[PDB]
Amino acid sequence: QIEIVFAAGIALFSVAAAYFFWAYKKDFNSAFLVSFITIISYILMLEGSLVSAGARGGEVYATRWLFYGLSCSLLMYEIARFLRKSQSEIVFLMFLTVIVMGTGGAAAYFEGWYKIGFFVLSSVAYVLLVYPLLTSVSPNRSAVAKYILLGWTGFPIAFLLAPDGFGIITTTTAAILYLLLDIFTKVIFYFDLHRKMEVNAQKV
Amino acid sequence: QIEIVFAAGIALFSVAAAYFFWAYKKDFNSAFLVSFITIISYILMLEGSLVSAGARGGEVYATRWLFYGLSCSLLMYEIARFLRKSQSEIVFLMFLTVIVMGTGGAAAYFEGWYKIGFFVLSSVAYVLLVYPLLTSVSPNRSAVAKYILLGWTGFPIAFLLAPDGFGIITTTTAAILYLLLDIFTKVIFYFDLHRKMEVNAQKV
Amino acid sequence: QIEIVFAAGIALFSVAAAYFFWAYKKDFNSAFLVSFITIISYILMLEGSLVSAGARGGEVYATRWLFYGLSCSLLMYEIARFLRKSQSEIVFLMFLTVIVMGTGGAAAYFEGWYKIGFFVLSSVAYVLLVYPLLTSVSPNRSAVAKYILLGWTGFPIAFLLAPDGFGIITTTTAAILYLLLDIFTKVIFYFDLHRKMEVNAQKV
Ligand SMILES: *C\C=C(C)/C=C/C=C(C)/C=C/C1=C(C)CCCC1(C)C
Ligand SMILES: *C\C=C(C)/C=C/C=C(C)/C=C/C1=C(C)CCCC1(C)C
Ligand SMILES: *C\C=C(C)/C=C/C=C(C)/C=C/C1=C(C)CCCC1(C)C
Ligand SMILES: CCCCCCCC/C=C\CCCCCCCC(=O)O
Ligand SMILES: CCCCCCCC/C=C\CCCCCCCC(=O)O
Ligand SMILES: CCCCCCCC/C=C\CCCCCCCC(=O)O
Ligand SMILES: CCCCCCCC/C=C\CCCCCCCC(=O)O
Ligand SMILES: CCCCCCCC/C=C\CCCCCCCC(=O)O
Ligand SMILES: CCCCCCCC/C=C\CCCCCCCC(=O)O
Ligand SMILES: CCCCCCCC/C=C\CCCCCCCC(=O)O
Ligand SMILES: CCCCCCCC/C=C\CCCCCCCC(=O)O
Ligand SMILES: CCCCCCCC/C=C\CCCCCCCC(=O)O
Repeated sequence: QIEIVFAAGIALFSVAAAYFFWAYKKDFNSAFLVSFITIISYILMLEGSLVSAGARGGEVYATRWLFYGLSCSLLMYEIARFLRKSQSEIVFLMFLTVIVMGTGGAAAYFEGWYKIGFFVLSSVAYVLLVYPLLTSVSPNRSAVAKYILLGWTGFPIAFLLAPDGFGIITTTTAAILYLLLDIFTKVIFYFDLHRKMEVNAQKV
Repeated sequence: QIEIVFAAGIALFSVAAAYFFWAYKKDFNSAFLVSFITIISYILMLEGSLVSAGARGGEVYATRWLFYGLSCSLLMYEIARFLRKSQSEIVFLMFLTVIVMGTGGAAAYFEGWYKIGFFVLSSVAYVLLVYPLLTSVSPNRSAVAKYILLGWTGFPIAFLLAPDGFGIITTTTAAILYLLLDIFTKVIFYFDLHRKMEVNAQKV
Repeated sequence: QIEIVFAAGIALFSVAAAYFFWAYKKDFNSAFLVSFITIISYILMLEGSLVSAGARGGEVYATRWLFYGLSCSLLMYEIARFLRKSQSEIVFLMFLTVIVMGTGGAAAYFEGWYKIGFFVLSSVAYVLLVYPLLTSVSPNRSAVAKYILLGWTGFPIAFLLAPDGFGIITTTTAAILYLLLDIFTKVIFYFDLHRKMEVNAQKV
């Protein structure tokens, strides 16, 4: 069952990486790297060796969150640059991004008060991560808010519902939802904003 | 017993991270990041899944040294910048710092000639790490020597005594000593030097 | 048997790191770092805890490929700078380098269609990695082609033959071949090019 979801993820991001490589300039291509890393992550989840038991008889694939530490750092780089954050602020927000994903994987893997403790830690770093973005004085703020509020913030809600958290929804339901969020935050994100982000980076 | 030490560490660095975030400029805040990472590390040590047997019936929490690879890289960044090292020298010293901590975790985890071999490797990198700092022509050298000599260099001595090394002192004694060294090198360090380091970074 | 090969590797790169540290400028010394990391990697392979079964009754030491993610990123930095790639292109190629090694370790460790899938992924990233180098308009291109074609590209061929891939050659034969390739790409590389690369970096 869930194998079909993972294979869908492998196929979609293989096509996405191929399109992003050929369609964009042969230089630093973050859209290609984000998609290529996501393929690696979906193959490892499909292989099935790093599953763990989750809430209410579900399963957890905690390497998903560890891989987001890399792929979402690339996305935060693009987002913060698009909002013309300073260099030292871009670095800071990339660090918070790694911290959010790393503690989130820990929250998914561990149990009891440790799940709760890690989830809280991750949530604090996350609030500190998105406050400077959502209150940015950049005119690009609105174009960026929709991915932060709908996509990025969709993940902790999904997590709480999934076997990663309380286990209200099944492992396959969570995985489909994670894949939709992945497509929105990693593929649509670039279809939508690639042109504006590219023009912006050339002016700074 | 040792749970009380780890919980003390979680509480102290939670308070420290909160103070450093609010008291300092809302930009790249290394003092906040160093403390936040240390919380993560103490929670993982408290959870207890990554303990291993150490010398003389003691225990080893080798993930402490792996986490120092990240948090101490941030500290070395501040220290080398404070001494006005060049950019390429700052990078070099951050690499040596990761190497020291990474091989140190290996030394703590493994046994026999491998403990000795990794300890030596870590000690060589460490000598190369601190020689340019202790012989710096910067007038900030003295302000920096005390953390290097008393705090940073306290760790390999503690390690040799602890179950990580020969096991002369118990796991709880080592942990208390590691926590004191942590407080000195990560919290007092900033109480002491934050102002001078901040003024210095604004001039370069 | 294979212990002798690993100990040869530890000894050679210990001597190489010592020569590179003393002979070159006391600044960012990538030749020293590459060799020092390779020592760490050979000691871990000698210790023997992270072996896995490979093809035709052979063994796989997959941490070799994970460590190349770090040491080869340093080499790609030098190579791309020597070819006067832009900064954003240098970063891109270092990312591809980590991806090649990381998926390569996965390919070595896993089995069946997962070995094949990861090997292909690694091979695609690798083609994208070396195409901008082999078609560079730099006059340094030829001096660089020989390490890419003979050394870097030697590894996937060796991998396919080794127990990492089809298991046509024994684990000890593969290890000797990996060590020769290591010496060529990490030690001869600098004996050959250190002067030209150093003079080049001073002009950019
Ligand atoms: C795949 C792409 C993205 C942008 C994924 C982003 C994921 C998050 C923002 C997840 C955040 C979490 C929080 C805030 C707290 C619990 C654990 C999570 C990792 C799900
Ligand atoms: C938590 C903050 C700091 C600054 C910790 C620093 C740790 C060291 C300098 C440890 C060094 C080691 C050496 C030199 C050799 C044996 C293994 C150790 C990691 C303890
Ligand atoms: C130790 C130094 C170097 C430069 C090692 C380089 C290794 C490679 C270029 C290996 C590439 C691989 C490919 C392309 C595909 C299968 C897995 C490998 C990692 C062997
Ligand atoms: C050509 C431009 C770059 C294209 C981007 C990446 C393209 C993806 C290529 C190959 C993907 C291999 C997929 C692995 C299949 C795994 C199946 C399995 O393990 O069961
Ligand atoms: C615990 C989580 C594990 C994953 C680790 C991820 C760490 C990688 C972090 C950041 C990668 C650096 C991205 C730099 C983009 C710069 C682009 C440019 O300069 O053009
Ligand atoms: C920057 C701070 C990074 C913090 C990293 C936190 C480490 C994450 C903790 C646990 C995730 C490991 C996933 C386990 C894989 C499944 C294992 C199994 O098969 O039982
Ligand atoms: C508000 C500014 C930022 C504050 C810095 C971080 C504050 C720490 C917040 C929550 C810490 C959660 C502690 C986890 C408890 C673990 C207990 C257990 O696992 O038994
Ligand atoms: C094996 C050890 C595992 C831990 C890995 C740690 C690697 C992280 C290293 C360095 C982080 C980069 C810090 C950059 C600070 C720059 C600050 C600024 O530019 O304002
Ligand atoms: C930059 C070079 C970095 C080198 C990294 C060296 C790897 C460190 C080796 C071992 C540390 C792993 C800690 C083991 C956790 C406990 C496992 C257990 O529960 O038995
Ligand atoms: C002095 C300049 C720097 C020199 C570079 C590094 C020199 C290497 C030094 C010590 C290497 C220790 C080798 C470890 C032996 C392992 C043997 C074993 O584990 O069986
Ligand atoms: C999965 C593979 C694990 C290994 C991770 C390796 C990641 C490290 C990557 C790059 C290190 C950065 C090198 C920077 C060199 C800059 C030199 C300079 O500025 O003078
Ligand atoms: C940048 C993308 C990086 C991707 C990282 C891929 C993770 C590599 C996967 C597996 C390698 C782990 C090696 C296992 C050690 C031997 C374990 C054993 O003793 O059974």
